[PDB]
Amino acid sequence: MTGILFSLGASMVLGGVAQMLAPKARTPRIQTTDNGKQNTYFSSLDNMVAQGNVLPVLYGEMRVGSRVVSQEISTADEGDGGQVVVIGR
Amino acid sequence: MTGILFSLGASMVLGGVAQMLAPKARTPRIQTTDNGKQNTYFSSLDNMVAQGNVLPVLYGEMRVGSRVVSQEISTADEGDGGQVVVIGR
Amino acid sequence: MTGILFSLGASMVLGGVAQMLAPKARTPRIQTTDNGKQNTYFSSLDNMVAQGNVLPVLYGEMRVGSRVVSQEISTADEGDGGQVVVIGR
Amino acid sequence: MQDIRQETLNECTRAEQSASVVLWEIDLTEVGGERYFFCNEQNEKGEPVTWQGRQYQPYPIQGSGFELNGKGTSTRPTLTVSNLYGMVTGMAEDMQSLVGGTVVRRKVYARFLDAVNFVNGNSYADPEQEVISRWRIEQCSELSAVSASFVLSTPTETDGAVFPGRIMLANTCTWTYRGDECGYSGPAVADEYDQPTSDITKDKCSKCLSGCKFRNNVGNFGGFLSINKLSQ
Amino acid sequence: MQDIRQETLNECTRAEQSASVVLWEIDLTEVGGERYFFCNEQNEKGEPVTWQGRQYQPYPIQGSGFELNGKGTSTRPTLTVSNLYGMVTGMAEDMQSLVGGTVVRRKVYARFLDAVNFVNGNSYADPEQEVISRWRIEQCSELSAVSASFVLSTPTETDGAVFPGRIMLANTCTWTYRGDECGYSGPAVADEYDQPTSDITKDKCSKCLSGCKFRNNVGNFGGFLSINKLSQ
Amino acid sequence: MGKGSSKGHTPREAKDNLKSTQLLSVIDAISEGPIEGPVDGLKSVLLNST
Amino acid sequence: NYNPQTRQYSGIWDGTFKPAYSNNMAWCLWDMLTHPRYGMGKRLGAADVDKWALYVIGQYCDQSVPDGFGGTEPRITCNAYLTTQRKAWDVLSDFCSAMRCMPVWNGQTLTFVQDRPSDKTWTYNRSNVVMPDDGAPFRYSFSALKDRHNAVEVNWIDPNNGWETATELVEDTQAIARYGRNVTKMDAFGCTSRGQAHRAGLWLIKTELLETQTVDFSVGAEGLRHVPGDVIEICDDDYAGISTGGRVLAVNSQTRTLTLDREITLPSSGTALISLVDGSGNPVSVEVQSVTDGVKVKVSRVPDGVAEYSVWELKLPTLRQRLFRCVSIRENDDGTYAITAVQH
Amino acid sequence: IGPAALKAVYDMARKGARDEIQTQMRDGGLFS
Amino acid sequence: IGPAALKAVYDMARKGARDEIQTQMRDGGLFS
Amino acid sequence: IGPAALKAVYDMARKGARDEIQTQMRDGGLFS
Ligand code: SF4
Ligand code: SF4
Repeated sequence: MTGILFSLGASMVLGGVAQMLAPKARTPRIQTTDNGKQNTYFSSLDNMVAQGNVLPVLYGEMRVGSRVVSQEISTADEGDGGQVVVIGR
Repeated sequence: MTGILFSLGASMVLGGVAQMLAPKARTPRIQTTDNGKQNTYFSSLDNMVAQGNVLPVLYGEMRVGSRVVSQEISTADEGDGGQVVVIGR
Repeated sequence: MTGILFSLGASMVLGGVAQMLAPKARTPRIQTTDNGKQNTYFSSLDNMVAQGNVLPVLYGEMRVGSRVVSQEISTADEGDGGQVVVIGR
Repeated sequence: MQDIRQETLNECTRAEQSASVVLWEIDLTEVGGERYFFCNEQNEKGEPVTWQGRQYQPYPIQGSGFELNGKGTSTRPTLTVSNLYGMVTGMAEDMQSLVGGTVVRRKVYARFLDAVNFVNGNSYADPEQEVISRWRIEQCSELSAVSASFVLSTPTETDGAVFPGRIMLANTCTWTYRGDECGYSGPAVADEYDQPTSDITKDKCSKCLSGCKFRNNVGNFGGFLSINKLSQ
Repeated sequence: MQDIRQETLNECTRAEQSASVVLWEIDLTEVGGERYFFCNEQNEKGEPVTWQGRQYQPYPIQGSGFELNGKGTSTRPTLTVSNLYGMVTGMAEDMQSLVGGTVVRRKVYARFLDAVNFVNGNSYADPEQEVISRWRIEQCSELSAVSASFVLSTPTETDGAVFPGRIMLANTCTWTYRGDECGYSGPAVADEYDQPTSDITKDKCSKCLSGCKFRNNVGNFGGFLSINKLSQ
Repeated sequence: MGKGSSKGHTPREAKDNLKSTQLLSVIDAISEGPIEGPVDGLKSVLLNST
Repeated sequence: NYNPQTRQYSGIWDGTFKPAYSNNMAWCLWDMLTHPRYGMGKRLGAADVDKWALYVIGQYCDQSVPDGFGGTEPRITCNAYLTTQRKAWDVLSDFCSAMRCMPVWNGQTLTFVQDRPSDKTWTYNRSNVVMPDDGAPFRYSFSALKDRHNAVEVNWIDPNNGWETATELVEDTQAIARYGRNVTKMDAFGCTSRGQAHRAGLWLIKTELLETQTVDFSVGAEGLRHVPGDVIEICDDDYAGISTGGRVLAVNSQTRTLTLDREITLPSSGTALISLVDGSGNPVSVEVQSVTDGVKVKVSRVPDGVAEYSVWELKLPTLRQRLFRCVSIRENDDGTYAITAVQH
Repeated sequence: IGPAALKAVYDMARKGARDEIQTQMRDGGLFS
Repeated sequence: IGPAALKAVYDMARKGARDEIQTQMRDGGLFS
Repeated sequence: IGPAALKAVYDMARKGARDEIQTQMRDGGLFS
């Protein structure tokens, strides 16, 4: 039930007036593999691996590239779904 | 030859009880170039450059890929090592 | 107008004698994408993207790769600049 | 070594010395105010202290924490001055917190002080003996009814500076208007919203391609057009 | 649990005990000096304390901060010894700041101390009872006319070490000359600048390919040649 | 050549048949201030590594 | 005056500049600090940086030093292509790390203090410095075991083997036998020559092997003269064990005898010189000839106006000077200055 | 002067710790 | 009250420093 | 004993904070 009480104004303002009214947004770290391509934390346009990674969340209209769950190559069936199928010329 | 003695228990358990009985393992930093591929500090399967890097150590059975000391392309000799050499059909 | 004055020698020397006479040079962070290829902060040999990046400064004789401002492919004109032009054999 | 005069060194050497006086001068010319002179004491005759012809005024002011070290961070000395009568408030509301002005500090032994101060005069008066150092106000850490405290800094500080400093942008010009690099000098043409105007007071470039085309100065455009096609 | 002898434990559990004596030995054999023995007090007869046959010398020495904790950083105890008469200065100019030498600390109850110390003798004398710990001097935090202060450390410290520690270099050999891996044992051939010589005192390898060719020992070259072609 | 500005070219071999050729047009921003220039004319310009 | 091609200076500089291309590192740093459109010209004027220290640093950078292959090359030359955007402090401490100068703000201008041999400035004995309540005027501290580096790997780009970076190993075999091995990694800034990288590593190894001591003391009312970079000599009686400093109690011009504060003994087979402070204020060395009762001496000549209670030093030929280099001068409220130094 | 002195010294120590961390974070310090 | 007060204040200062560093380590602090 | 004690305690707290940070920097500490 004792102590000394200090003034926080000079300590709070030390960063900037803006951070007192609203936090600051984060910027991804820079990698030189991109040849200067700049990234952001809320967009991804390429297909990523699946295991060990989180399932993303999309909040608005945007172009998306999504984690791959399956991928295969096989020979295609000749029938197109109709009763009549014609092979060759 | 004087001072104040403090209690460390509440300070030591601030991380966790597990860290008080055994240290924690280290995880490599995440790089977006891998498309979500996850790395570990005790495996590498690809051939790396040599100069300025350390000679690795292998401690158990594992698949390895190792730093290249030499690499060249040249025309091959016709002789297979035996006395008999047959060229062409 | 009061206080305690300390000795800084033991605190200064803690890093090293060299750091007291000259600052230390910086080393770029390591990325595993390079396969152990090592980088420096004063050389760059490849062509990087332009937007959002700074215009570099060159201080001495060196091989340079530079940010691209334009790049296109078109069909070349037959005229070589002189009055006489011959097309075909 | 600072090139201190010989008489000052001889005074420093002696066993019994005269008073040491620090003469503060706060310069607000760059910001837009007048230069203010202060000193901590009055002279022997109960008048403002006269050094050369300046006649520094008596006012409670103290500066502490000065240092000469390059190993770690910058120095950041501290200066405290009282505003019981509201002078510092008047300067701070008007000249925007006294941020950016210069503070100059002189240390002169009382032996060389001007002959006007002493009632019997001074036979050793010599106006060339002083030690000068310049700083720049950085912040006003506190302002109250009792006192006001500033934190000084070196004129050459590297806190917010990045070296290359010039960005290659696709649609925005980085030059300063009518500057050396833009190289435009002519009649007022347009507003900052690309609206036609002729008054010289409200002529500002919008840093856009249309704003530059108003001047027919497309040649000196700061930005590099059509980069965003390649970066994509 | 340490393998403490039964008599020491019996002395520990008693209600009224004898004095606890700490005996300091500073070992400078590895550095190249002689070993020094110190103790904080004289015996009851005004002579140096005799434990076994060592006869530790009286000298004001104290060490504080010892601990047994592996959770955080290393221990780093502190040892303070006075040099009013300039002993520590003499040891430090000569043996390069006493950095790297060993310190061994023994705690022995005065009950088991040797019979030479006490004027009436000791019937319980037993030279086997002691508790020993070893440290290595790390730094000399201060050295003045009044006192000298060291900081000890554990012999097994991991501050400047990296595990693999063997660099593949294209043009330089990393082995030690005439070492186990270099495997050269023969007449002096060359100097450290690849100049011919025959004196055994100034025979040094330049760690270069020519320096190795002087020995006709190219087979055991530490470095790997022509790597920089691939790295390029 | 000159310091402020320069130009160079290596002649193109004549074609035989009636075929068109592509053309790549690239601009690179090397450095900021007044720089002295190439060290050896066109030999200081390297495409791929040639 | 500078001639970039031949790296030669014509005469005395007059403070004016001319435009030319040069590899000199000092003028690259000057261009970094004071260029308006891309550098730091708007914050930092041309008057704040002292062009006079950069002149002598540039002279030191252009001297001819042997390379390994048998030719001669300048010590330091700036070859850099700065592409990424970094903090100004990082670039400044990468420019000042190659030429080994510490940027310290003098009272009026930003000055650069380089590490080159220099002569002494002032001598501080046990009577000039403040005595704390502890009783120790000087407090010496040393470097740590693991802070004395022995092996350094330096990166530099290779013009010959393709401009990819290549590393060089610098080692000290004798030091490793004593302090073990302490390994460090380092980058050489603006380096395209093997000799420069090797010298950059050798400087660290040698400066951490040779200079391992620091001192801290307080000097009152006469510290106005000192700025960081000054080289001073310390004459500690307790350290040496023999009386080397004091103050003069009385001077006799006609007999040329000085009565000293404490007794001294002349060395055998040598000449001892006693430093004195002249009436003008500059040190004047005079050769000792005899001591009568230990207190009195008989100098060859008595400098003009040697007042009572003035510092005197005895300079024996046997003893070696103990120089130091200031790194900080903390002004104090009592009117004293705290001075910190590192061995030179 | 009793435990109140200890509490006051603890508060002053915490304030000094925050000030020192913020001082070190700027250019040239340990954290930069 | 002599050097003992200085030593006690130094120990309390070190404890406060550790506590402040651990406090700033968690989410929202300087070190986060 | 007046504000002078507070100022001295502040100086000692700052010194302790610097020492604690340098201690924590090395291997095994929070900052490592
Ligand atoms: S847009 Fe054109 S007129 Fe406007 S500032 Fe840029 S160069 Fe000057
Ligand atoms: S270069 Fe050859 S002789 Fe020299 S140390 Fe290496 S292996 Fe031994």
